[PDB]
Amino acid sequence: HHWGYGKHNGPEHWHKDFPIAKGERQSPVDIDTHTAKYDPSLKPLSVSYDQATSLRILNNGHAFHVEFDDSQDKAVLKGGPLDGTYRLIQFHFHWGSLDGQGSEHTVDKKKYAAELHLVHWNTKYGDFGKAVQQPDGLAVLGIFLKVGSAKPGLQKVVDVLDSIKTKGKSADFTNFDPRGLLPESLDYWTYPGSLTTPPLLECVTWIVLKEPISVSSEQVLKFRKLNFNGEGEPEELMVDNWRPAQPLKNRQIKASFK
Ligand SMILES: [Zn+2]
Repeated sequence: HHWGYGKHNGPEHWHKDFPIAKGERQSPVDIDTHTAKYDPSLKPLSVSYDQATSLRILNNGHAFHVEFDDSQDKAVLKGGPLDGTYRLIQFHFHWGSLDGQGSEHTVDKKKYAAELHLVHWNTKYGDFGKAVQQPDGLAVLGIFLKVGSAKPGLQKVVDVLDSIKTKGKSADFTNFDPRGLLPESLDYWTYPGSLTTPPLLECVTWIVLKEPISVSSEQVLKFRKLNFNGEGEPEELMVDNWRPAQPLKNRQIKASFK
């Protein structure tokens, strides 16, 4: 028995094992576009993914993660509200059982079909493990997905999902370019928050892009064929692996655009 997204172990139950779930800077949150403050001092984001080296894709029972080689500054995020260099370690998604839900963050209460999270850690801390224990340890880039036209750059990911259907399965996933998942504009909102899955540590500087990317119904449908369970167990479809919006509390959301 452990945390999950079911009726008996879902987000509403997480606080029992992870008290920080009721903390002061929990994520996700609803982004009120009219209350967000334009900050002229916010620098443009600098995304350098030209040398990215993907290694593997795996189903960890909560979602599927694409892992990268983070032993050198191959794929990094700089600028914006960040101080220093952050290395990309993995990316994963959050999606729903229907196109009307799936994203973790919401914009003026609007929910998207899914949300992509590109996780980076502050190189000043040496490794991911040390970084999650710091208030400025991680930088997660959040991108919304809406259903419409297909996204060619996402197809390589959808085609390998069959090989990692159940919890615990992993497969080689080399030469994947994450640049094909980015929208045209890099305008964003930013706030101090946390990881949206246990341990729910409050070590993240969220950077949520304003422009969503479009994916086809067929592409998101394949996400929904994954399983929460491991092989040889009752099939439980991996859907609605998202945490509901949390109280903003004493926090301000800043925007890089007016
Ligand atoms: Zn996530």
